[PDB]
Amino acid sequence: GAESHELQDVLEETNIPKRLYKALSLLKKEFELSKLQQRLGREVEEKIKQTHRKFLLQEQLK
Amino acid sequence: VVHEDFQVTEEVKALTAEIVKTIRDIIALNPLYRESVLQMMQAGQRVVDNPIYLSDMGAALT
Repeated sequence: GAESHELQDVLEETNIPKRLYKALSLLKKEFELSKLQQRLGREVEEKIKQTHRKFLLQEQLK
Repeated sequence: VVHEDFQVTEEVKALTAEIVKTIRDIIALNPLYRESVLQMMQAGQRVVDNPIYLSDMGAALT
C-alpha cells in the first residue's frame, strides 16, 4: 500500500541493492502499519466483547 | 465541525475506496437501500465535495 511517491523514489534508485533494500524497508513499514491496525482492531473488538453473551441470548430471543 | 485534512493527500482517499467497497459488499450481501444512489455518486466521479458526509451516509446503512 505504498504511496505513489514511494514507487517513484524506488525507481529513482539506480543500484540494484539500494532499490532492493528500499523495497524491503517499504515492506517493513507497511507490515508494521498493518500489524498496528490489526492490534488496535483486536483491542477495540475485545472492548466490545465486554458486551456479554446475555446480549447475544436476548438478541436470539428477539 | 472538525474536518482536519493532511496537506499531502495520497493515502487519505484509499481508506475511502476501501470503505465504499465495503459498503457495496454489505449492500450486495444484505441489501439496505436502492443502488440508484451508488450509480449517482461515485468516488471517481468527483462530484462528492464532502467526503466526511459520504462516510456519514455510508455508516448510516449500519
